[PDB]
Amino acid sequence: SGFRKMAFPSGKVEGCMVQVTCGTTTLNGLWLDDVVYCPRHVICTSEDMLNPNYEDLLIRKSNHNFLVQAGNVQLRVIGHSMQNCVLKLKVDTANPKTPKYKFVRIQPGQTFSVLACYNGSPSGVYQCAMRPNFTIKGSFLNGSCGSVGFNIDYDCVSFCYMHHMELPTGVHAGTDLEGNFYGPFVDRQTAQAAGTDTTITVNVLAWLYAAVINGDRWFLNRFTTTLNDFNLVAMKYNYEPLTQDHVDILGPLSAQTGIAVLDMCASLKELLQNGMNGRTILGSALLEDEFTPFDVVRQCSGVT
Amino acid sequence: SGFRKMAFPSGKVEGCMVQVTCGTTTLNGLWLDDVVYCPRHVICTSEDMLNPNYEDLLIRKSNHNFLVQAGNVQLRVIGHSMQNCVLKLKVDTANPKTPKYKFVRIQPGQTFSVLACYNGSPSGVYQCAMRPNFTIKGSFLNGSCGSVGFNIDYDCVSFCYMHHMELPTGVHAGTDLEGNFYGPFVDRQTAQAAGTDTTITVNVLAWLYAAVINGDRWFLNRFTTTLNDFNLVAMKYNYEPLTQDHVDILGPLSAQTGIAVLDMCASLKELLQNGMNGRTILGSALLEDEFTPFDVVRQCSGVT
Ligand SMILES: *C(=O)c1cccc2[nH]ccc12
Ligand SMILES: *C(=O)c1cccc2[nH]ccc12
Repeated sequence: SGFRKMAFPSGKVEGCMVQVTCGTTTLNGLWLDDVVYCPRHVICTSEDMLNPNYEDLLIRKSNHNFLVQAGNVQLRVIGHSMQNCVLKLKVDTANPKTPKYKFVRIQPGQTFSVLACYNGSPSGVYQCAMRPNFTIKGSFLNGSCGSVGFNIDYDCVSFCYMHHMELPTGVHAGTDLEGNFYGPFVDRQTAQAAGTDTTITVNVLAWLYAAVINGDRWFLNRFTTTLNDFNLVAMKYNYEPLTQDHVDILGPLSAQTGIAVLDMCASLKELLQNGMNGRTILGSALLEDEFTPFDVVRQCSGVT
Repeated sequence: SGFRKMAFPSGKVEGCMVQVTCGTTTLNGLWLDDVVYCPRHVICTSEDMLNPNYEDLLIRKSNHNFLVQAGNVQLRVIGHSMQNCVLKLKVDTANPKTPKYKFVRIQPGQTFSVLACYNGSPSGVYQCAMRPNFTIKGSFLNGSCGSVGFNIDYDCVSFCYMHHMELPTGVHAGTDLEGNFYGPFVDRQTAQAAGTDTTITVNVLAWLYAAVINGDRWFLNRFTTTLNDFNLVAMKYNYEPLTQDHVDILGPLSAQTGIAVLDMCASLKELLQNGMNGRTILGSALLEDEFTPFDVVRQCSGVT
């Protein structure tokens, strides 16, 4: 028993991290097969970031200008191209540590692990969720750009995120591995305000199921609700509307605990309306929303 | 910016995990050089755990009874010995993935990462603290025994914990890598109640400094306090007494923020006395105590 904000083992990703330098800018790159993926803003100076013309800036760069280092060994760059907001640096050597991998574009509410890196070296790993406003609440300092988000299914690493920037509000924006930003964000230093950060209702419910499975049951009540009634309360508290798809996804957790999804929604409704009254759930004093129903099943069953 | 409960990159430890089976019991082992370390309760049946005589149970076991598997390859056991509550299985092959390592016995209040494993396979990584009552609040299911806790300093892995058991209260107990339990716990299925789980005051203060560094400042007040006055409040709230050693350890954080340690203690005192009033600090609605002052500096500076 016990329930923790758990990240995937980072080893498969650690073997892919490299350092990319272009001019005076150093960030991280992801080396998979004979391609190194990195944010295209590696070609910018802090001054260029105000209004950069990436195509024009890239014309002044040749293969020899991208310095790619894996550990202490230099990789030879034999090609470069820009795909959306990422650069693809073709190198002459396939990464021998390349795991089985996929590039996936995740939906808001889905979780992933981040391997924070600096100078191609890993500093730490933590679990994130893509927020409904397409930002992530990470831990990234200057030099962390190019650090990636991923999920692991047995031996396959699904890369879903690459770090690009911090908004003036302290939240983070990045792209999928095709270089398309999540949300409306652009790789420019301009007024980019994030929209409403709503709570991921289905994840909160999944975490309430995890609480019951791990012994915390004080919040269970004698009530039930309907999807429409619950959603009226969810609207009031800036929670995402719960759908029948969400109810269906919570089916296995409902089956394991014997608590019907709508009964758990009524517990959640009372928790939103009355608060925790100084109590905690799974060591938290707020309703946690960065565990998907898949994460709860995975952690509660011990999938490796 | 941004502050997360971050674990160390787990790759160096992933390469050390193996599966150990003895009879019908399968748990994890740690393969370092030509020795595999695992909990001695691998030789027990669930029935033996009530009152096990480990020396007598071990007499009935030979080298060929300990099945050690690294991935899908079988390791040959050429010796076995019991050191305290761990078994040391000498194998004929040195682990080629052995990192630079140390075995350290940590003090209560210190943090470490845990690589949860099942059948020698990693499932996830999370950050823990050794509680003042010598338990850890982990996420461990049956089969996770032998999963280890560690810290990393550049290329050296300092192993500090090996998982052995869950107390009837849902908290976890384990040993250092010499097989000595943290706290008064024994590898027996008996009434083992944990003592008072006090809050790690110096860690809470370090996390308050992290909050100020990352933009959350609402809790800063116009007050100061003394070590003795603060400790009277800390006693009342089951917080560990703050010492001058703790103040000294917070020196670099005090210097970086310009907030004197005792002024931060006065903010903490007001937070204990008045609560959060429905507000949050670094996305938490309670005072976080599983970040040491070293963790805060490390994460805020980006050490790899
Ligand atoms: C990313 O790593 C990044 C973003 C902004 C500024 C900066 N300087 C160096 C690297 C960066
Ligand atoms: C540890 O992994 C462990 C503890 C208690 C019970 C159990 N059965 C198999 C393995 C275990």
